[PDB]
Amino acid sequence: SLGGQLEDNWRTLSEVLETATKHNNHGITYIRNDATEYFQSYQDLYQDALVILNGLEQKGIKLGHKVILQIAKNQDFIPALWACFLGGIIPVPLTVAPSYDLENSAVKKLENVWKILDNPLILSDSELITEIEKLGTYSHLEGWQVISVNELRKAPSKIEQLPILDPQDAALLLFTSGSTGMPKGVILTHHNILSMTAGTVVMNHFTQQEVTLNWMPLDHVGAIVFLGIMAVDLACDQIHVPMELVLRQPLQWLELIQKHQVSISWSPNFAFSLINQQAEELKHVSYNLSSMKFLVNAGEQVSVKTIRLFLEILEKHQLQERAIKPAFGMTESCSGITWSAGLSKNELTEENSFVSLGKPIPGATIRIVDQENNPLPEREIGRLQIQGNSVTKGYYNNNELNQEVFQEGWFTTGDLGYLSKGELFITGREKQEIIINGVNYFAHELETTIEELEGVKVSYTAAFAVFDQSRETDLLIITFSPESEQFEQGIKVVRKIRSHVTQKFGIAPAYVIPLERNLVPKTSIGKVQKSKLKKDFEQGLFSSRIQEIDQYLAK
Ligand SMILES: Nc1ncnc2c1ncn2[C@@H]1O[C@H](COP(=O)(O)OC(=O)[C@@H](N)Cc2ccccc2)[C@@H](O)[C@H]1O
Repeated sequence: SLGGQLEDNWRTLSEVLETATKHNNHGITYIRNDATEYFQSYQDLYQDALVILNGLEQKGIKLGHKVILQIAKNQDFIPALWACFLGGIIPVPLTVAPSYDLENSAVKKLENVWKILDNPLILSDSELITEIEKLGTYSHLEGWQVISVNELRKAPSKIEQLPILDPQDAALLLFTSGSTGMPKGVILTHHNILSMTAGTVVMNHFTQQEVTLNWMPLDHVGAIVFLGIMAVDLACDQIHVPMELVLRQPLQWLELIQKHQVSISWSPNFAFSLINQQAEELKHVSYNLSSMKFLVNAGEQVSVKTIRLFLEILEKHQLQERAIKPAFGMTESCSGITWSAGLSKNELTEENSFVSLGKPIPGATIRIVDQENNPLPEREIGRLQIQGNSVTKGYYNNNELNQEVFQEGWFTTGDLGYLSKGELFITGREKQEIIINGVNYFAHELETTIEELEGVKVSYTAAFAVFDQSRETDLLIITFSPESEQFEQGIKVVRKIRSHVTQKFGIAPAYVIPLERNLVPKTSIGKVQKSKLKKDFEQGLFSSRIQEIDQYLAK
C-alpha cells in the first residue's frame, strides 16, 4: 500500500566507523551524572574499540561468537559495542537490572538469554562487575563469566588486521520481552541497520552538520541505531545522556538542546507529558530551542492532547513549526521506519484521536490487512505488516515464531491501525483492545485523561480490559502510581480517578489499583508493559490491596 525507492548500499559497520574517523572534528559527547562532559572523537572511539577488541580476542572470544552487554556507563558501552562490530563479534545488549539481589524481570531476561545463547561471556562496567558475578555464584550458574570493559582496555594490544565482513551477516542481536514466556531475539544485519540509516537520512535531509541527543538507555534499538549508528554514518556530533538525569529534572533536556544546539532528539510520549507538567516553571524561565528541527515522539502511542499542549508551551521557547516528528518503529526494523512530515497543530483538534506517524522510508513498504491477509481499504483498522531491507529476516533459534509472523515476504508487527493518504496511523496493539458492549475504547486516551489529575504520577499509568467469567462481562482496570509523598495517601485519588473517567468516557473502571513506582513493569525506554500488569491482576497480586481499599471505602 506504500513505497519508497532506495539504491542498494553494501557497507559494513566497520567501514561506516572508518569513514567517520576522517572527521576528527566530530564524535561522541558523553554527559555524566554530575552533568560534566567528556568528548570522544570518532577517531578516539575507533582506537578505543580496537583495544577492547584485542582484549576480547585474548579472552578467547572469536568471530561469530556472541557476548552479552550489561554496561550502565555510556563511556564503556559504546566503545565495547563498536569493538564487537569491528571484530565480527555479535553484541547482545540487555537492560541493566535495578538490582541483582532482588527478583526482577531484567535479572530473569539476563539469565534466560544467557541460557538461550549457550553460556556467553558478559561484558560489564567496574561498578556492576561484582553484583553480576554474585548473582552467578548465588544461583549456581555453571560457566558464568563476567569481565569489565576497563580490564579489556588493559590488554597488551597486539592489534592485528580487521576482518572483512559480509553485510548480510548478523551484526546485532536484540532481545525483546514477549507477551508471555521466553524473550524474542531480533537478528539485525549490517544491511538491515544501514538500510534504515540511508532511508532515514535521504527522506529527512540529514547531513554531517546535525547534532543528535539521546537520553534513552543504550541497550534499546532507538539509542543504538537512530541516535548512535546513524550519527556515525553521517559523521555528525552525537550526545548521550543517562536517563535518570533527565527523569530527576525533565527541563535539563531542554537545557541540553539549547546548550549544544541540538537538531535531532527523541523520547516516547510520556516524556512529552513530563515536560507539560513543568508548564508553570516554564513561564518564569525561557529556553532557546530553535536549533531543534526533528523532535521524535516514538516508542508508544502518541497522545493528540499531549502533543497539542507541548507545542503551545514550547513555541514560546522558539520551537519551530513542524519540528515535532511522531514516528513508528520497532526493534524488528532497526527503530524508525515511518516519519511524520511534522505537526501543524491543525491536525490536532478533538481530532482523529490518532496522530499521523507519517510515510515509510525509501526501501520500505507498509500495509494494513484483515485476518485473511488481504489488504483493506484506507481509513479502516487492521493488522500492520512491514517489509524492506531495514526489516529483520528472522528471530534467533525460533522457527515456530518465524513461520507464524513471517509470511510471503511480510512481517506481522502485532500492531493495529490504518492508512490514510499513505500515512500510518497506529490505533492499538493486538490482544490489548478495550472493547465494552461492542464499543472500542483506547488505552492512551484513558491513561492521558487519568494523568491530568492531581495525585497521579505521570508515566506509571495503565488501562486494560479483562473478561470476568463469574459475571460474564468485561471490566476496565486502571493501575497507577501516586504522586503523594508518599503512599498510601493515594486513596483519595482512587475515587477521583473513577469519577473523572466516567465523566469523560461514560464508562467506569471496575478496579483502580495504586502501585509503588518500583513495581510498575516498564521496558528500558519507560513504556508500561500492560501484559505483565494484566497477569499480575489475574493472579492476583493486588487482591490484598483491592480488599484493603474496598474496606477503606464504605466508611
Ligand atoms: N509511535 C508509536 N505509536 C504507537 N505504538 C508504538 C509507536 N512506536 C512504537 N510503538 C510500539 O512499540 C513496539 C516496538 O517496541 P520495541 O521493539 O521495544 O522498540 C521500540 O519501542 C521502538 N518503537 C523505538 C523507536 C521507534 C521509532 C523511532 C525511535 C525509536 C511497536 O511494535 C509498537 O507496538
